[PDB]
Amino acid sequence: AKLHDYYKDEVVKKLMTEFNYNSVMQVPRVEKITLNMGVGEAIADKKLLDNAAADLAAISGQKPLITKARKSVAGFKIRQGYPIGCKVTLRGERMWEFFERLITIAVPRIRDFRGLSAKSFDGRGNYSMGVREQIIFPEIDYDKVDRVRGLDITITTTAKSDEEGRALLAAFDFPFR
Amino acid sequence: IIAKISGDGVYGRLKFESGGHRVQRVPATESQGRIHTSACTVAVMPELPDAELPDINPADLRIDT
Amino acid sequence: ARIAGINIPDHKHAVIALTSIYGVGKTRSKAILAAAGIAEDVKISELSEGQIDTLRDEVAKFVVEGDLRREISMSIKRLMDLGCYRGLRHRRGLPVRGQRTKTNARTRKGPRKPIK
Amino acid sequence: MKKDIHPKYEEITASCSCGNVMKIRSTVGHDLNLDVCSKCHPFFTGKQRDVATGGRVDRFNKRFNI
Amino acid sequence: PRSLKKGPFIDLHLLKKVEKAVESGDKKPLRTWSRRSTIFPNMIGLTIAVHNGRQHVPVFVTDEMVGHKLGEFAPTRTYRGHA
Amino acid sequence: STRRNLLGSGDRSDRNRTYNFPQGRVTDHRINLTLYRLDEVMEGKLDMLIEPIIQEHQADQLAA
RNA sequence: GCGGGGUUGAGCAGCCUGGUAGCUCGUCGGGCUGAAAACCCGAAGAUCGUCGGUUCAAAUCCGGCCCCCGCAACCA
RNA sequence: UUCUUCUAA
RNA sequence: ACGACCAGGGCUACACACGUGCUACAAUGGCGCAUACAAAGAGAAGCGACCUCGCGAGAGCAAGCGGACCUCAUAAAGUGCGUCGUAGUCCGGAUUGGAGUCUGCAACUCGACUCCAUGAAGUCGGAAUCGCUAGUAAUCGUGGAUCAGAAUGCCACGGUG
RNA sequence: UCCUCCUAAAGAGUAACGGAGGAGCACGAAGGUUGGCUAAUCCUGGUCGGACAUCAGGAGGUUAGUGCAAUGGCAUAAGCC
Ligand SMILES: [Mg+2]
Ligand SMILES: [Mg+2]
Ligand SMILES: [Mg+2]
Ligand SMILES: [Mg+2]
Ligand SMILES: [Mg+2]
Ligand SMILES: [Mg+2]
Ligand SMILES: [Mg+2]
Ligand SMILES: [Mg+2]
Ligand SMILES: [Mg+2]
Ligand SMILES: [Mg+2]
Ligand SMILES: [Mg+2]
Ligand SMILES: [Mg+2]
Ligand SMILES: [Mg+2]
Ligand SMILES: [Mg+2]
Ligand SMILES: [Mg+2]
Ligand SMILES: [Mg+2]
Ligand SMILES: [Mg+2]
Ligand SMILES: [Mg+2]
Ligand SMILES: [Mg+2]
Ligand SMILES: [Mg+2]
Ligand SMILES: [Mg+2]
Ligand SMILES: [Mg+2]
Ligand SMILES: [Zn+2]
Repeated sequence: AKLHDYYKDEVVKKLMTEFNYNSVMQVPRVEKITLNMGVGEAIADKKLLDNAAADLAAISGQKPLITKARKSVAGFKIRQGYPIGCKVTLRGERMWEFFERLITIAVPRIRDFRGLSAKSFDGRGNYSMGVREQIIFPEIDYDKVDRVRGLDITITTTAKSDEEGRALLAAFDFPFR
Repeated sequence: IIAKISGDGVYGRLKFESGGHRVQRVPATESQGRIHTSACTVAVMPELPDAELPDINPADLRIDT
Repeated sequence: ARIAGINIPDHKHAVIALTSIYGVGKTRSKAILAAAGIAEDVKISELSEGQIDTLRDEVAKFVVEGDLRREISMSIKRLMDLGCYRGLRHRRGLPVRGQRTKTNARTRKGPRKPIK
Repeated sequence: MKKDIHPKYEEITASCSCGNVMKIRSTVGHDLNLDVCSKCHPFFTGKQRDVATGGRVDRFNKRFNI
Repeated sequence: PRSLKKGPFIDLHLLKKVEKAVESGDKKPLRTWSRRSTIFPNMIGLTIAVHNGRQHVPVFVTDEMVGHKLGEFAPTRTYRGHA
Repeated sequence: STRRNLLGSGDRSDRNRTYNFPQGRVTDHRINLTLYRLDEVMEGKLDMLIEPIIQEHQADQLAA
């Protein structure tokens, strides 16, 4: 929990300065980092889902909730109840230890990296991004895998506005612009 | 071959193509190299409209029971 | 094992395994290894990290995988927005250098497109 | 958390080519020796280089001299 | 491409129209049959017309055209499609 | 009975044009028009070559 | 009024308890031949009659319809 | 063992 | 004017079909170094050494030769050694982006070559069809005519066979 | 033959060859209980992702759901684990 220690000594004083918050509880804190691998081609067999689950249990140190389809859609030939994608919700101690490894290691290991975006905060501060290949993490051995996976990182924070999440991530040197 | 040619002024430009059209050519189907006199016959006819629905009118009738 | 963004193979010789980088062939690969001191017939396996980290600065002098795809695409889209002859040859789908297009311009025109 | 379902999670060493020994927690296990990190990635130096917009007259007069 | 030891090629009768265009201040179309002329940096902003066998087509000379010759911007085969 | 008059027959006797491919001409027996340009006609453009028929067809009607 | 049918250009299978389109011929491109047949070779084609509806999904299920094929329209 | 045809100067 | 002069353009287009070709799909091979053996031709507005520069196409300077004299010109397959180890590969080279050189008033439409990069199809080809009886088929390089420049065509020549 | 609505005239009933649709089953859990949960749809952002899988908020307030026709029900849920 290095960045949470880094949150409570430099990020709070920085955000109270530039926004003039009344209370110290009004500062945006991040809440959860959700790691989805929606693998819709796992209707073929179990092994494109249960192995892609274990490729995310290596990235985030948790066994994923292999979720199922909410309704049934017929353009995709799935029915209500097919397992179609696995997610991991990271909170507290293993959220920041992932969020340390993400902004330090996994982000500069992207092939042809030129920076993230700043139009990707879902209107209410929750920064939602996505990575193209699962091997930007050192968790995934490059040799032992076979399929180009991909997950999307979703940071949820209690910013009421949209810039207040844009400023919270810039306190942790997050690669925007 | 019968082709409908839809454009502006087609009959004003192609009404002078009626009749025969003689050719004198050393053909492709002739193997002794001699030259034959053939013909075709083009008949350009305009697009007259359709007859449409002749709807019997129950005053032009005389109904005998 | 990893050079300049991509994952170079580990069993090939060094002037052959470096060719996977988008931006070196064989002559520039012999010039990458000309200043790293590496004998050109060693494998990527059984190298040194002190050699591989030295090797990346050799590759960092030249324009490679991500940075080369962007200067090429800017140069092709330079011709598009000009609308020159070379730009029209790119945006039609035909060969640019003035080759034959009557018979066998197949590499630009793809497979055969019969008359419908 | 649960007692079995999660993989082995261990504090490890993540060194880089700028010499930065950095101790993260991870499921890799072994001594990790990275290649580029957040300190030595050219997001702050080279991104003003790589666009290559360029000028056309300054190239043209460079070829010769009138 | 031409040698660099010779310098870029432009015609005199085009050069005695570009300098005429820079001096007397005109947006007039300078129609010129020289398709083989390398564009010079003083030609930028000159509406000049380049022959294409039949007619003239106005080439508004942008800065992005200085390396290239005038005949690249006046295409001679008019092709549309076979069907 | 309006295309029967237009065709007439199919023999070599009731013609209007000829096309002598050895000496390459297109006559037109309505007027004379024995012009030696056939590769302009057979491949394509008779656009200014229906036009002399229309003048004498206009001469059938302005001289009325 | 009650049955059965509508499936590439045409003559037709199959629709099976709904997830997916077959044939003969015609057609296209080569081959053979002095040339056209015949034959050989490579090919492609469907919005499953129409408009609604029910299901995640309709050529298929249900309802109505436009033609078409039969049958019955009788005792006075 | 099958194996047709070649219009009109 | 269907004559004549000129400038730019076209014969170099591209949904496609065929003919003749070259380069391939590799291990009887690809690349790297070394090393051996030809024949027949050409050349004065031409052939152009040697030498220095350039990664290379080539550039500077300048002998020599109307030529069994000098030049173009190093023949290559081969042989020896090393590597590749059956993968679209150290096979293949198309294509494309830069960066050039030379010839030429002029290489945009359209020249050849070089350098760096990119590294499509192709894993021996359906029906069918072609050539060849001995220094032949096969495969390898060389030369010439045409030509300012521009061959994978053509006409020649030898090597293994 | 049975079920639902209307005709049925505000209790029950009520006819026609009146107007509309269904049933001749299913389920060892789709029953019992306890513990918990809250739907459709749409906007925004997000790897391959496409009008539509999954993910993240937000709008919304039951337009969702009930093994099935229709009606009356249903949040304490009779709906969902
Ligand atoms: Mg490469
Ligand atoms: Mg035939
Ligand atoms: Mg269907
Ligand atoms: Mg017959
Ligand atoms: Mg001329
Ligand atoms: Mg020609
Ligand atoms: Mg072919
Ligand atoms: Mg070898
Ligand atoms: Mg090679
Ligand atoms: Mg010569
Ligand atoms: Mg040298
Ligand atoms: Mg050898
Ligand atoms: Mg192979
Ligand atoms: Mg190359
Ligand atoms: Mg292939
Ligand atoms: Mg013989
Ligand atoms: Mg020559
Ligand atoms: Mg009542
Ligand atoms: Mg009552
Ligand atoms: Mg129930
Ligand atoms: Mg309860
Ligand atoms: Mg219950
Ligand atoms: Zn570093």
